[PDB]
Amino acid sequence: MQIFVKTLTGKTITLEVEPSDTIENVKAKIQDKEGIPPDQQRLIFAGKQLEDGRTLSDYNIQKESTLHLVLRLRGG
Repeated sequence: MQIFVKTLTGKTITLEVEPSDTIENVKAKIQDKEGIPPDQQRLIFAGKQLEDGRTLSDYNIQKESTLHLVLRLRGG
């Protein structure tokens, strides 16, 4: 399935994934494309901060969903 990731600079990252992929699978795929390490990524679906070992299915994430990408800071 195709999902859509929106970054703070407004970049649209388009990812083929499958619903049983993890949010750490997501973080690795985006690094492959944009050079961002998973450690600095925080990922938000519908106001909710997403946790790494959980699956896209478990969050109710399916095709054509908008997900949002945040950079974690130094102090936080």
